[PDB]
Amino acid sequence: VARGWGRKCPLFGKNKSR
Repeated sequence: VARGWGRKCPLFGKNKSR
């Protein structure tokens, strides 16, 4: 999930960061 994850930890948003 990003809508509730990347919003807080974007620089660490595995979705994209990883």
